[PDB]
Amino acid sequence: VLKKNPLKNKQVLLRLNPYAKVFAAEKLGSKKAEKTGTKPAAVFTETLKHD
Amino acid sequence: GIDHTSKQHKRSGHRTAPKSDNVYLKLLVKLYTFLARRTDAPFNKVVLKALFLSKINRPPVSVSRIARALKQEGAANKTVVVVGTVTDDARIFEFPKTTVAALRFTAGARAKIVKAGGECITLDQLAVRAPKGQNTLILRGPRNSREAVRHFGMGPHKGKAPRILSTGRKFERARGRRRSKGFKV
Amino acid sequence: AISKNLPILKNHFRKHWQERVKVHFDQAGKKVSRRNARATRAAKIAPRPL
Amino acid sequence: AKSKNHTAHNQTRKAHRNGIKKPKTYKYPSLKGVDPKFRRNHKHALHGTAKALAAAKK
Amino acid sequence: PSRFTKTRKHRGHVSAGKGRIGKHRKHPGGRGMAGGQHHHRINMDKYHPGYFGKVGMRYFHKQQAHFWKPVLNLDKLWTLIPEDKRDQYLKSASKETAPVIDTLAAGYGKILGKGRIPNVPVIVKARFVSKLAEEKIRAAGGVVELIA
Amino acid sequence: GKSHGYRSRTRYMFQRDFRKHGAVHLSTYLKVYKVGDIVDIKANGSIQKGMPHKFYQGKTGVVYNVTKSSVGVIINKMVGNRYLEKRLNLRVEHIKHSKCRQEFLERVKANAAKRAEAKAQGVAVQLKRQPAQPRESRIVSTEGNVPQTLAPVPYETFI
Amino acid sequence: TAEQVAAERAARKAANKEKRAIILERNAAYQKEYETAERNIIQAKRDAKAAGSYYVEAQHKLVFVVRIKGINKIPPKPRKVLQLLRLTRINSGTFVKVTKATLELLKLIEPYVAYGYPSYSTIRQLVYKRGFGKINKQRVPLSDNAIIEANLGKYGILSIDDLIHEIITVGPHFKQANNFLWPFKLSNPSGGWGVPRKFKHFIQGGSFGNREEFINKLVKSMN
RNA sequence: GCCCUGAAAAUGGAUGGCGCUCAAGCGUGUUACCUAUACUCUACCGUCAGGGUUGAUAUGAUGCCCUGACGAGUAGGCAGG
RNA sequence: AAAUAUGUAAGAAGUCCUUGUUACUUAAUUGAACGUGGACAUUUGAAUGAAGAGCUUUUAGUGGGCCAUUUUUGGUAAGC
RNA sequence: GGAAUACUGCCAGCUGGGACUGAGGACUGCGACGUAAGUCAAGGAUGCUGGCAUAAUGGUUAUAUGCCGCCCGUCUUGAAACACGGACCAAGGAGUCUAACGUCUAUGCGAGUGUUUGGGUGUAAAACCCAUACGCGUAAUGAAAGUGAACGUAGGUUGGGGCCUCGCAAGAGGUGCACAAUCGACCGAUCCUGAUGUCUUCGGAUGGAUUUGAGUAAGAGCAUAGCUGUUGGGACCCGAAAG
Repeated sequence: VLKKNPLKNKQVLLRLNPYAKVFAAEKLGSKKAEKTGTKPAAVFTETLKHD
Repeated sequence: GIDHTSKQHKRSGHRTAPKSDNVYLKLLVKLYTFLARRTDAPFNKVVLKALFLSKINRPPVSVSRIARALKQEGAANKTVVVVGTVTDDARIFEFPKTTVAALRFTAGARAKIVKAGGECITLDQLAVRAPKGQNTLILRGPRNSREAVRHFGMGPHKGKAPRILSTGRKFERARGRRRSKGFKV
Repeated sequence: AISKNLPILKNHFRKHWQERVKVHFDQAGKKVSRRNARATRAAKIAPRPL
Repeated sequence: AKSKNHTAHNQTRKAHRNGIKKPKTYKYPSLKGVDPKFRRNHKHALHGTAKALAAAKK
Repeated sequence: PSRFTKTRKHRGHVSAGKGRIGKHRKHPGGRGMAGGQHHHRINMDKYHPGYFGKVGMRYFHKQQAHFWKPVLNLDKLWTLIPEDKRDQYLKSASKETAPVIDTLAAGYGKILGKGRIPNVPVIVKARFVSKLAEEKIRAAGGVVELIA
Repeated sequence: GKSHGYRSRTRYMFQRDFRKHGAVHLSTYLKVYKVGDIVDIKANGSIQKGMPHKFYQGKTGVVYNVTKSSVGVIINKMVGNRYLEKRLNLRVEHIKHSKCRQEFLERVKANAAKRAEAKAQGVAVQLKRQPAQPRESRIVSTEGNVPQTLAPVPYETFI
Repeated sequence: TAEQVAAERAARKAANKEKRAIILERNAAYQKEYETAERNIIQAKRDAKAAGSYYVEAQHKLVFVVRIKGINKIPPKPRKVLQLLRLTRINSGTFVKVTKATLELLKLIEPYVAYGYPSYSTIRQLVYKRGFGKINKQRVPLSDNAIIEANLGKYGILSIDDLIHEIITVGPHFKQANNFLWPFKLSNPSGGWGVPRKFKHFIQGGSFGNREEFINKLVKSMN
């Protein structure tokens, strides 16, 4: 009788799609990336800064 | 605004009830719109609609027409339905038995069927015997046999019939109707 | 004028026809007369048969 | 008193309200204009296949 | 009845149902069948091909029903026999007591041979018959006796 | 007054191509046309007989009849708000099979063989043409390819 | 009859808990499948940069398209294309699968539309907040996963996130999944079009055509 | 480029008016703000469509009820009053 | 020799295998039409859409038009 | 070399202020939080408190104030027009009836149908009743003399609703009326063929054909009625110069 919108009202957020629970609980809307070192070749930064 | 692609508030060009005021037809309808709703049987959906039909779309089914249809194989003992009125035909001689359910029977046709040991039935009576329309042969009369339709499509070389009131020579038979009088149709 | 796919009619009323209309309102009356006339005849025709 | 002589203005609009559809097609089309001697012999050809066919029904 | 009529509906709209540009005037195009050969010919050719000109012979003082000759087909025929007696002869089917049908008496004037009759001898009196009609009668053990 | 003869406006249309005048080669006459064939109409100006009308130039219809020296063609023609059917009796010099029907049957035979090979190894088919697609990722390398960089050019007059 | 009710009821009480678990598990996989693929494109570029080369992304397979023009005085050809794309009312908008056959469509329709490449965030909120299905003509709000399963179930898809999944990954039943979705009725952009005049090109400093990755900022402010 | 000359008409007068000179003028850029019968959500009127329901079951079966979409209009057609 | 416009095709009324009718046709059961029987339906032969498709009868008003971008002809030009 | 920050983007991260709405009316659905009994913001507002009586409130009306609003009717591409008519009010004031018709619809009967010229009868222009005719229909075609509708389950082919069979179903097979396309047969016209015969010119069997018909091929019509449409009528109402 009255559309309720999942993006407010967590009750209809959970009816549609559970997991939102675990999503919220385990955070992972954030979640930090894995770190790496990979530095770019010289030919890259050479042309990057070329006239 | 909506860039409409379809005529708005168009109605299906389809009858919804009969145009009749026949209290009895109105009950025959009321009957079969119950059957047509609460049974997954095609036959009822056909009969229901058929009741709405005007007289022209209810051309008479003939006795000989039923006799012939009953010569189909596997058909001999089916009960034939004619949402409309059956008329007698002196041209058949041997008429079989069976049962014919229809809206009205003519005197001659009612006799016909009965004499040959058959039986005449109404639609509501047909309903009780066959709620799901079992073992039935729905028949329909020839629509384009109407005299009105002879004049349909009247145009040059269309081979149809002129709305004329008084046929004969001297009546629309000279110029345009033969090579020797101008041209031909 | 001529138009549409209709039958060519011939309705002869181009001639003052409204002066010579005959309507039989006396269909009823003239029948009664015709009967009265019959009985009153048969009377004075003694027992002869009309 | 001169006047507008000709135009095709509005004419496609009108033509496109119920217009164009396509052509009216069928299996077994009109043998209007097909070679007379062929039709003539197609007749016999057809008549025979029927004969031969119902022959296998006795 | 007027109460059901469209003019009742038009009251208060100007000009009735007759338009503003074109008006409802007094015989545009002329009365009756004016200019069938001129400004109305596209109607007259189509809708009424054949209208103008002459065809065939004239007949002075043609007397209708010098040609009175109503047709009756084998298709029916058995209808002319009183329905009661009809069974009796169908079942008997003899050649020494086959029913007689005076067609001229039934108001007819020629028997045509459209249709089928059973195989049951009939004596058919009729002025005029089609070759086939006779043939189908003869074939069921009946005869045609010409009358007048 | 205005002029609307049968071959009006066709000065260039029914004209031969540069240095392809003269006699028609024999190929044209060795072609065989069957009913249901799809032909392109294209008039030859040197063949004055069995000649298509100018409307039908560049139009393509179906064969409905074969005759001593002509094919009958059905062309669907727009007049008013409806298409009407037209039956043309064209001589053979004015006619040619449609290459794209001849591609189509070839694709039909191929779709058959692929289908056979597909079930003869019981696997899936997939025969419908798919349109050109976006492009998957690539990794272009820079070895012997260190990007020449460009700039717009100044204006100059050369008269 | 007083016993056979609890029989029928617990039979769907069971099955619904079950359908719920399948969804959870599916949903979880998607998060992952996305989490990976995107991390992949990242390092793919970093690697390629290290190797002295260049990673170039796959061309987008998806656009979201919004009608930004009204209905008056549109030429007949684009008018047809705006309709075949179900964009027959200003600010309505749909998803298009990018192939050459549909690209030439957008080319035509271009002065009347704004479009680009939608994010997962933009698609997710569009389907959630404004997702409606077409069921017997009618425009039904996607208020319970049963509605989607009941209709797009025959192709997998028994959830709203299966719906979303099939959209953003394009894939096997995009056609019918998309067509399920009624055209999205957006409002005007809250905050405005950020340009004085819309009916130039985005490149010419105002709306319509391909704004690529910028379609999300617009559509979010219209959603 | 902007500005000046070239630049003459009849009642008294018109960047719409006032008035405006690092503009309230000309070129360009960036934000914010004002506002349509359009767009978004919602109530109600109506029109169209799809569907449920007289199984014993008081007063509307051409009825009650559910759902979706739609609404400009001369000449003109039909409908319900 | 463009651009824009413009024809047709993208299969079930289809494909193959076998061999039937005929007075047409071939030197010829050779063709040509049209068939019986057998085999092929998951993407059955590109995309998007379809707010249902198909069809029949009948009748109104109208048959002075004008305007804008572009293409254009007459005219020095025109609110021609 | 180790960072920070900007820019951009994501979070099913948290939260403050303001606004408009509260349709619906037992339960039924999908869920959420709980070990739990239970509880909930989960298929549309409730709780608490206060205010109003010669009153709160709302309706109408007059006036004022802000913004807005040219005279209708008409012909016209274009009217507020420096286009026409209209000073004002009451009453009157224009698509009718009829003869014959098209289509559509209702109804009666149906291979028929139509009592009402007339007769019978009467509680007297009514109602009730009826014999013979006649009309339209059930035969067409041809200028006419004339002739006149089954090779076949009233044919074959392709679609065909409904029904029947098998299958749990999806399906498959059978039957297939109406209607549609196409091939065929029949009747008449036209042009051929010209058997058996005959009183030697009568007769016309049989087989035909890119010809032709408002035909045949298990009838649909007749009648009363209604709206719209057609023609003749003063003919929607008012109007000449004339004869």
